[PDB]
Amino acid sequence: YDVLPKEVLAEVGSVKLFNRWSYDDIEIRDISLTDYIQIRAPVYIPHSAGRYAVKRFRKANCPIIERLTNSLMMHGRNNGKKLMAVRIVAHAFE
Amino acid sequence: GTPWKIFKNTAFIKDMFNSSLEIAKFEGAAIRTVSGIRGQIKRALSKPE
Amino acid sequence: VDPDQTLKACKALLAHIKKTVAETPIWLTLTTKKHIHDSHRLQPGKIILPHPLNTSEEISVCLITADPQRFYKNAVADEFPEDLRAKIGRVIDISHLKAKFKAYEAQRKLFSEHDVFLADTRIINRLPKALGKTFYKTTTKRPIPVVLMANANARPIPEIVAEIRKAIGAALVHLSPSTNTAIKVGYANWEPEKLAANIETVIRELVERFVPQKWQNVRNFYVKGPETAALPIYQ
Amino acid sequence: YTLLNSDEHIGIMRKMNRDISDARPDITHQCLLTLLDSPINKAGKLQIYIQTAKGVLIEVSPTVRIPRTFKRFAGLMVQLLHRLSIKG
Amino acid sequence: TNDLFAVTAGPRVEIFSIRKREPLKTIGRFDSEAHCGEIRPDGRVLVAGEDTGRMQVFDVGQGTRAVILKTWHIHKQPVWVTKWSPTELTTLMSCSDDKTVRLWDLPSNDPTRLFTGHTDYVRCGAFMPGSANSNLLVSGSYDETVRVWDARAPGGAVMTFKHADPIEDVLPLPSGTTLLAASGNA
Amino acid sequence: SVQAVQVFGKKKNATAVARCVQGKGLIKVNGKPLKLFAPEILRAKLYEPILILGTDKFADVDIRIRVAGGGHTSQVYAVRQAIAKSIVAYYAKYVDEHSKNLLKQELIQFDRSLLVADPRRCEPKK
Amino acid sequence: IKTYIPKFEDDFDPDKHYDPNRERAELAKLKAEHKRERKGALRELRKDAQ
Amino acid sequence: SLVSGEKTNFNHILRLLNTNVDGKQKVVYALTQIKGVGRRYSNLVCKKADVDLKKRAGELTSEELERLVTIIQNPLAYKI
RNA sequence: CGCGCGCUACACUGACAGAGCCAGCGAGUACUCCCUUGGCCGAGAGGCCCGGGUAAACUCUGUCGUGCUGAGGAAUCCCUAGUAAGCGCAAGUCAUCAGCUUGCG
Repeated sequence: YDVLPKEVLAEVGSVKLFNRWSYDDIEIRDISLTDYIQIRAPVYIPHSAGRYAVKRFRKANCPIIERLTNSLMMHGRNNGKKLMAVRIVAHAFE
Repeated sequence: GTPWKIFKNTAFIKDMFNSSLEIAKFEGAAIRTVSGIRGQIKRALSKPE
Repeated sequence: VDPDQTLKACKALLAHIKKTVAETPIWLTLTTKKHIHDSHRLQPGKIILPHPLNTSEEISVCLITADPQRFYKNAVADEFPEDLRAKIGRVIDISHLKAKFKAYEAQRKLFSEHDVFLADTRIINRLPKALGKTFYKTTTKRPIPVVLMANANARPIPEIVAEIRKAIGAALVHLSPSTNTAIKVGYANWEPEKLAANIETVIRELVERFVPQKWQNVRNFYVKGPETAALPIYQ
Repeated sequence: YTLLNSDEHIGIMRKMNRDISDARPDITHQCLLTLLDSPINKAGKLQIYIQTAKGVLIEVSPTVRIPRTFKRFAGLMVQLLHRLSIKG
Repeated sequence: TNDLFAVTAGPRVEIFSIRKREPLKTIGRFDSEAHCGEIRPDGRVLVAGEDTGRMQVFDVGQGTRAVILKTWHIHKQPVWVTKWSPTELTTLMSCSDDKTVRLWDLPSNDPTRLFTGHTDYVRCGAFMPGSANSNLLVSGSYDETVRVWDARAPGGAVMTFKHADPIEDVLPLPSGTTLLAASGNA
Repeated sequence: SVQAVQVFGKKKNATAVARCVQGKGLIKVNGKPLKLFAPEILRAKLYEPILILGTDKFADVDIRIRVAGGGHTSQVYAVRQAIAKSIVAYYAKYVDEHSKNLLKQELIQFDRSLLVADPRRCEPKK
Repeated sequence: IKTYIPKFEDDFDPDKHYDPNRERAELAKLKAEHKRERKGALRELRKDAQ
Repeated sequence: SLVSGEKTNFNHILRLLNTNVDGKQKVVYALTQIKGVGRRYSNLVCKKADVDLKKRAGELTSEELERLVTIIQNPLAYKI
């Protein structure tokens, strides 16, 4: 530990979304969507500042939960609250 | 009159007119300070009549 | 200066006022003969009255500290539940004050909420710009000094509680750079003998503590109602 | 201001030659009557829409008692068409 | 290892602490009463049946959390006991008051299985602990009957026992063979 | 004499001075510790570089960071960039070049924005 | 179902305001006519100034 | 088979001074349901009558209900 | 009277109370929102004193629970990456613009 709380120190082994949920055995059901659902590339929380809309099919490489947050922030009142978006997704997964 | 609020250039002037009617008669007018600064009455203000 | 003249003038002024219903603050205007210059004399203070200026039935003070608000909230949650936890509604540090209250509407809501205000002498010099002009300049609801002075560098807590007990019922003393000022003394619904004792000690402490060049610089004291005429007591 | 029926504007429409039997509000009137008195409406299992040929959708909720008389119905329909909603 | 135990009393439950023995949080979202508030073997989710027939299941944290996860309103008549399954973390049983006990799955919005056979109020229930008895329920009614059902055959009671008293309480033993039916004076 | 490496981190208008000295292992940001400085949901984006490189790499360094400018997300990205660039430059300057290459390899395999700040220029489809 | 009666005016037209109290209705109409006449005077005086 | 259910009959519509309808919501929200009373006002009412805010409406005794009636009747003879 | 452009209001995206934590452009001996009841010192003109009319946001923690306490038709117009949209702070630059305009984050 340099400065890390107890939960992250416990789950220092590999990379887990919101420091609780695994990526190890996540089976996808359709061979059609195994190319376009990105769960090979792990992430810690969905808020990743990327330019995933420069050309075609870069949303085919941004992760799936980032897409879930970025589609949750879709109305005329929650257009910028991405921290609200990731809080909502964390709550829903719990 | 007398200046009311003074920005860098534009300035609002209070105790000179009684109504927007009189100002809209004297729109585009050649106002002048005591110091020698020329100026122009441009547009009536609204909220203080 | 004589309390007989003072009592007859105050009785006649109470009669002039009379001829819920009253609720008018009677005060006295001090006038001096020379300009006042020293900022340490411009520093506002308080005068303890033998009849406290407050009713103290539902009035809720707001206390303003400087050193950690957590420590002062700890002290108010620890010490005294009889009158002090009944009357202290909020303690706010000056940092939290400048943080949470810069807005016109917010400080107007706070002014509407609380009943009377106390602050420390190390904060009064920052207060008038901090609190709004609608909070400070207009009406007498303005903070009264307390001495919270020797991890907060604070005087010990029981003396602090005694200090608050005094300063809730004390009367404010604000000075102007000009040669005129006015200090509240009471209401019109009170008894004029109590008014006489109050104005007597107010005169004594004002001349002997605050007005520089004690009785050389002194001049006229006019007892006055809010909108009526002024009655003379020269000095 | 009145609905366009074949009751009074028959001469105008016959003059200008546009489909005298198509401006028929009485059909919508009697159909709204039938469906608002049918017992499934009282049961509440009903929901009625109107598509008027200018393209306007009119949602009608079961909780309304439409006026029986065609004149009141016409005045009501005009007020609805010009103010987008009708309060109870 | 946890520090929570719950007491239901009236229209509110009160989750207590074990170490401090102080009521940690009083939950009063209920409509009419609260008959059995049981927290999961995980230790995070409390279920309680009300007197209006509904049963509420809600998440409770180590502090002040009362977040309603699900509700069911199928009984329409008081629910006297709900219990979790000790093995499966998402399956629960519920003895209502009318004639029914029923097994619920938590994600679904309908009972997994329905069990009848009693004739009066049924008011005590339990799962059968042990390895071999994976899916066996026991319930005691007020019709002087303790019935034990298999959850594989949704018919009648696999075994029944008829006392002469109103049967108030039942516990299995952790050994899985013997059972205690508390009924009347004995 | 004493080993020290200063490095800069950038975001929209959030800049991050990170000075790394041989130390017991602590990491401070504006004096306050790292587990404290963030809004309580971006702390994982702060712990991402330490969690990639393991704690044994940060066992010997002491990182003190100052930040100013920009909003919350911007400051958080500036601090994680300063952390990553600090440990990579310290391993470049005071331990073996092979270890520097392995660290930079793991960080780039995760995300390039840990090292080279890519600003958002204006160039829409001309 | 508790049916309700649609509140609507019989002789409808969009050009006439509808309000029960003649006092507040007259006050609003006078304010609007005063505003329109003042705007017309301001426009005419502005054109004269130009 | 005898346990005193002397408290279970509280999901009934209570009667009060102006409204004859006041269900079981809470003490302060029931007094908010009472016409002419605000929320902070009802909080002041409950704190004056020393009735615990945890307690529901219909969990009260008749003397407590009656002194609540007296202190909503006169707000001045009690301090305010 | 009509037409658009902006501005405001219209509740789950709630209210209340606490705790914590973030910007950038901005410095002409220059800037003040009134008008008055009284009173002081003013032969007179006034000045005094007292009354009346460095962010928003966000995050975390609790108290309470949808309650005139309802987000906009036909049509028509625009928009493709730091773009739409939300948010506030500053300035007022010889034309235009305070019912607002332009900057800046």
